[PDB]
Amino acid sequence: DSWDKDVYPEPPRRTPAPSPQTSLPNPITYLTKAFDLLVDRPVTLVREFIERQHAKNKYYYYHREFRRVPDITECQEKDVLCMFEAEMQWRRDYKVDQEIVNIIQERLKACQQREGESHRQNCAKELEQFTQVVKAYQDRYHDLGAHYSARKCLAKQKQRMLAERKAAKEA
Amino acid sequence: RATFQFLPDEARSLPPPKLTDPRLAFVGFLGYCSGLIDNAIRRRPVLLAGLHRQLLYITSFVFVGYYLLKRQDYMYAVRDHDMFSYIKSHPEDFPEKDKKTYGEVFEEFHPVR
Ligand SMILES: CCCCCCCCCCCCCCCCCC(=O)OC[C@H](COP(=O)(O)OCCN)OC(=O)CCCCCCCCCCCCCCCCC
Ligand SMILES: CCCCCCCCCCCCCCCCCC(=O)OC[C@H](COP(=O)(O)OCCN)OC(=O)CCCCCCCCCCCCCCCCC
Ligand SMILES: N=C(N)NC(=N)NCCc1ccc(I)c(Cl)c1
Repeated sequence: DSWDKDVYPEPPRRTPAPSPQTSLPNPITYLTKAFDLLVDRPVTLVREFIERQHAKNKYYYYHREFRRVPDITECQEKDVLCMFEAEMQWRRDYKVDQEIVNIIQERLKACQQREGESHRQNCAKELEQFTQVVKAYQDRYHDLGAHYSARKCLAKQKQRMLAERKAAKEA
Repeated sequence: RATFQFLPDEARSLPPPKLTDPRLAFVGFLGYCSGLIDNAIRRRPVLLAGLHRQLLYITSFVFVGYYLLKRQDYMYAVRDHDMFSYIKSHPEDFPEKDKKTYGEVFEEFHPVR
């Protein structure tokens, strides 16, 4: 349609059919018909005119593809030329991961509004997915500081890997 | 290398400073400023007075500056020639290291909590 329903899923809509139990006319029914006549139709035609001009001038833009380069683990110590590329790549991935957490947060918030008073039970998958991704993001990037770098990230991972190894040794 | 010589012969194997050298342009500018100050202290029209005098200020500065820049370049070439030849003469004092990657070198992590 406009976005991808996989990335931003919406459960199928279920609308109850009107069941008027009163003889009185419904004010919402006629205001809706007025809104379509007075607002929707003129606004729709104005848009179709604009969509005609765009179809006469069709041009394209692209999503940049970033080749993968060796990460900071493969860089010799103080080799700026290799460090620079690994460092820039790590920075790009840091921004992308930030937007991944935003997507999962957006799903979580959309579910909370959609489900209403039942959100507590009907948004368990969204909450679980959000909890896991925030754990992964925290492990990668939390506590690096303002002057974060791929090096500080790697040093934080190695420290974490060491702790996991020692506990495993206790087992 | 030659005793009490401003520009030894070996300095001729180096390329001379270009006449459009940015450093030389600055020196010429200093000569222009000196010419202006000369008019001002003597209470003459600063920009207009004595264009022959102002020309000679620019020319003398550029002339001297060209040779100073040439000796400057020569002395830095000599410094590197000496430094690299010494490294070659004493390999055991400048040994090539084995370069570890960051995946092997252990660096301690300091959290910013
Ligand atoms: C591409 C050029 C860029 C310019 C860079 C300037 C850098 C500073 C250069 C210092 C040398 C300036 C020339 C020496 C001063 C002589 C000027 C003077 O004494 O009075 C101004 C004079 C006009 O007054 P008058 O005495 O009546 O002479 C009539 C001529 N029209 O003559 C004039 O009409 C004006 C002459 C210039 C006035 C200079 C004013 C003083 C500037 C010093 C401030 C520090 C400079 C900025 C610091 C950063 C350097 C980039
Ligand atoms: C380190 C990097 C930066 C480089 C720095 C370079 C600095 C060194 C360069 C030399 C600096 C001094 C240059 C002064 C230039 C102004 C000379 C001038 O215009 O003189 C005008 C006139 C006298 O000129 P005149 O003697 O007739 O020329 C023949 C010289 N044999 O009559 C006059 O009205 C002159 C009066 C104003 C001058 C002040 C008094 C000094 C007298 C100098 C006499 C002329 C010297 C000729 C300079 C030639 C230098 C190559
Ligand atoms: N520190 C001292 N007493 N002497 C001294 N300047 N040693 C430094 C050696 C040196 C530096 C620049 C150049 I150009 C050159 Cl040819 C030689």
